[PDB]
Amino acid sequence: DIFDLRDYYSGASKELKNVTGYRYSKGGKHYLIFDKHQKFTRIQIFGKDIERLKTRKNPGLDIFVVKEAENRNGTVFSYGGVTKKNQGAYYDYLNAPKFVIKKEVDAGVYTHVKRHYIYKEEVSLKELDFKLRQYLIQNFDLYKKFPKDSKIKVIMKDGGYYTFELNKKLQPHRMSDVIDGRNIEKMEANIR
Ligand SMILES: CC(=O)N[C@@H]1[C@@H](O[C@@H]2O[C@@H](C)[C@@H](O)[C@@H](O)[C@@H]2O)[C@H](O[C@@H]2O[C@H](CO)[C@H](O)[C@H](O[C@]3(C(=O)O)C[C@H](O)[C@@H](NC(C)=O)[C@H]([C@H](O)[C@H](O)CO)O3)[C@H]2O)[C@@H](CO)O[C@H]1O
Repeated sequence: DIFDLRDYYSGASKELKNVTGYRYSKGGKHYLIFDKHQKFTRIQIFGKDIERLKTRKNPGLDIFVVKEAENRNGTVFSYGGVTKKNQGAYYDYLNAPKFVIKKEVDAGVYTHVKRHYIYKEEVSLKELDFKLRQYLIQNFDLYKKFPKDSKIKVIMKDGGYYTFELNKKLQPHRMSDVIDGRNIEKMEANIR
């Protein structure tokens, strides 16, 4: 339902920094597990990230967590969103691509130009998708109308791009994909 899609992207998320993930696999699924305050978080890993993490112990990770499920032990489950922590040390954002939002209005389309500040060298598609939708829900009335063919496009300096179709959740198998934050040129959204 459209309201479940909205409530997903309006919900809580957290960025965990410099954590050590332990790799394993069960039933043909691949995971990274970590612990904090005597509690576990299990992250499912997808795509070719499955062998970028090919060692048991993986220090120095950043994880973007969106709770998908939680059990009685309080173990939280989330999909993808694992990146390497920054090698640099920064005092402000490292890139500020324009976010060009074309919003349908009465009798036309109105283009708003915003910035989206990037603080990470390696950024997951999961994090960008989630944060950009949440911003559009809060500020540009995303999901107050049915989204139809609405999309977000992230365009890289070399001309490569990534597309987020707004009529459904980001596909789980894409939630491990990572891009270089320094190389994003611009982002576009067309909103109903
Ligand atoms: C069943 C399923 O979940 N399949 C996933 C693919 O999605 C399915 O097929 C596509 C063609 C659409 O019909 C989807 O609705 C459908 O679920 C998924 O394919 C990717 O889908 C997205 C849109 O959802 C998009 O079309 C992808 O194409 C690009 C893009 O615009 O994002 C094309 C770009 O040139 C390419 N960029 C670069 C630099 O290569 C990107 C990039 O590869 C991906 O964005 C990375 O995630 O893709 C289309 O590939 C497929 C791969 O993401 O995952 C399937 O599990």
